[PDB]
Amino acid sequence: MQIFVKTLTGKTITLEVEPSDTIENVKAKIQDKEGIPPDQNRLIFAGKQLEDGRTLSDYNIQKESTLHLVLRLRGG
Repeated sequence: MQIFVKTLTGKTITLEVEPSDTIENVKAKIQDKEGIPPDQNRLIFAGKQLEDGRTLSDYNIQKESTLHLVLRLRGG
């Protein structure tokens, strides 16, 4: 079970996860392959905003899925 994630730089990531992997783990894995702190970053899938406490199956995320990474800023 691997997934893909599109960063705000336009890069594509590839990671090994499981149907019972929490968003907290999946969001840590992305920091290992790209330099992104847990600031100005939030994981999204098909527009469904994701956060910690839940797992891939709760959010109904299947294998070889492509997720998005987004932020919010008022100083620009």
